[PDB]
Amino acid sequence: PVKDVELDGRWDDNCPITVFTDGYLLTLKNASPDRDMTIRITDMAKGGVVYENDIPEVQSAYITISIANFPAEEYKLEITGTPSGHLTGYFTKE
Repeated sequence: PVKDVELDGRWDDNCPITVFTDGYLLTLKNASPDRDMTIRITDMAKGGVVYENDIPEVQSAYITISIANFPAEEYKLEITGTPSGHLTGYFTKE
């Protein structure tokens, strides 16, 4: 099956945001689109951001991200909402 990327944090107002990876595609789903979002992925070796995307509310239900050309490394995944909401998970690209 696909691999769950567990998320921890606070997403005010069951968490509607879930993430999985299926091979080298990461999929985010949001069961209750209701705010603008930002997704940021940061490598854990240098703390460099490899991906950042500001996603308007209307487009926030579903996002795919190819991790296929990220270096083999562990990454921090953050999903933040405006004005609030902040979820964090971690995944490893092999």
